[PDB]
Amino acid sequence: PAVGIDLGTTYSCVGVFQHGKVEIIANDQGNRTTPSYVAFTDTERLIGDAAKNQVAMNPTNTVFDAKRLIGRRFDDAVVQSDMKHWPFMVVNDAGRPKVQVEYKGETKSFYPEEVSSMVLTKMKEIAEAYLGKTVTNAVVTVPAYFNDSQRQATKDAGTIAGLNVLRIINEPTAAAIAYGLDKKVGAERNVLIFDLGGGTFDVSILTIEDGIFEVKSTAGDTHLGGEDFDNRMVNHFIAEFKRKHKKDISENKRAVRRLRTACERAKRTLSSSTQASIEIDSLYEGIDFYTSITRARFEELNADLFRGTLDPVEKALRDAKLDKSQIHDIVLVGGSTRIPKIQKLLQDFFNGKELNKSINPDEAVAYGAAVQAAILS
Amino acid sequence: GNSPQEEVELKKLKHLEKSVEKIADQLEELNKELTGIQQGFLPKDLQAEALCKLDRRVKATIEQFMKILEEIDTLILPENFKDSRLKRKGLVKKVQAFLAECDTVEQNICQ
Ligand SMILES: Nc1ncnc2c1nc(NCc1ccc3ccccc3n1)n2[C@@H]1O[C@H](CO)[C@@H](O)[C@H]1O
Repeated sequence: PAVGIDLGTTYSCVGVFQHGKVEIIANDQGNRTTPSYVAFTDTERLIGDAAKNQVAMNPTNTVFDAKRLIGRRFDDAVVQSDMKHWPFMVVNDAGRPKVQVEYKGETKSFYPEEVSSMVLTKMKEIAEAYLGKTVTNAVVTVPAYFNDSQRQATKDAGTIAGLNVLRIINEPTAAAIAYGLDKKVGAERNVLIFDLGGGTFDVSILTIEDGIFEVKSTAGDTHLGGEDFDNRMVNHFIAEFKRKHKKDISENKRAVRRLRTACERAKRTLSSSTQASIEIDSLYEGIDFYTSITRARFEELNADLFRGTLDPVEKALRDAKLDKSQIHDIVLVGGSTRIPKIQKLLQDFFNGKELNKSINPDEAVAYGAAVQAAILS
Repeated sequence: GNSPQEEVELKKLKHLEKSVEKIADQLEELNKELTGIQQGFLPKDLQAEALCKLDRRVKATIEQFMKILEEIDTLILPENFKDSRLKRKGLVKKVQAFLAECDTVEQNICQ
């Protein structure tokens, strides 16, 4: 049996092509994606949902974002920048980053691939628990902008986990394969992959000729994703609360967290309905907060950010030396591509062109990885 | 006015009320250990160690209460669902009272 694994920055997903169709595999908690989190405690190692669940209790020994570090030098602009944010310790070990933690009350250091190997071990165990069989062969995906060092460190994470990594493949390629864009007969095709998640935005242009892939260009925005849209809603409701109640909830971390969680959920509701309601009892100083927001209001609050997703697209076309009319296929991946306005801005930018969007955009990378794993098996 | 649908909301709320009791009990267990620990039996360094393990536990209790509030915050109750509305408000206030209790402990130990 062979599996496809989307090893993601914040979440991972595993699929298997069996009985003629890809099955995305649920973890032990029933979830079709698993937090790329690892926690060290007094008694044990936790990976996935259990590790993410206890972040608040144990934030210094709970590791995430290992993908931002894997295969980079300690003095990489990316490692340097991110460190100041992470509550866990990142140590300098002869120019290479290691994460340092307490584990069963003893201090231990791990290389990024060691942490990612623990996430992969979990994804392997997830597939094994479902299939009721040992699972060894995997395809694992990486961003198209990953260099040789990052790709090799990713492969090594797999090997440490006991996987036979059949192939490391680019995320945008796996997404194309999922849609069978390489099965299309004709001449050379230009494919745009538009990948918008909770924190990051990647655009990639590939050419496919005769089932054969090439990466033409990459672009994106490091600081744009669904969290940014939530924040615009948060600020909208904090201002509303001040206007009606003349009280400032912004210094109360628990009130703002309740509001923020409600906003993220209302956002998801606005992708399928044109309005969303919220009722939070006793939000701040005993005051109830009952409110609603329309899809149009949500769109207006994010109008600059949404239109802004077209700049990397233009960038990617310039770098690929292509005209927007020379794009044959557009594929949406990432959970934030479910936003109707984003799909409309993009469908308009390409003068009314259809979008490949029917596969769950959180699962599409794993889905292509699983198809290719069964092919290579 | 009582409607079959309010039964569904009332059942959800009762299940949350039981969860809150489970967490409140963890807080009571925590507090009982705290008194024993502080009652000075261990060397001061080992006492501090024990108080920090307890601090980590009160943080788990706070987070469990926060998760309950987030679940309660997903409910939408019509004005006419008076019983459900009263039970929702009453449960939120209870949880907030228990959070005040956690904060007292949290902000006394393992400073
Ligand atoms: N319909 C949706 N509309 C807008 N954004 C959506 C969305 N679904 C997800 N994500 C999938 C999702 C996220 C939480 C869920 C919680 C309960 C049930 C289903 C859920 N499904 N995202 C955003 O993608 C980023 C990565 O997920 C986050 O910014 C997230 O907001």
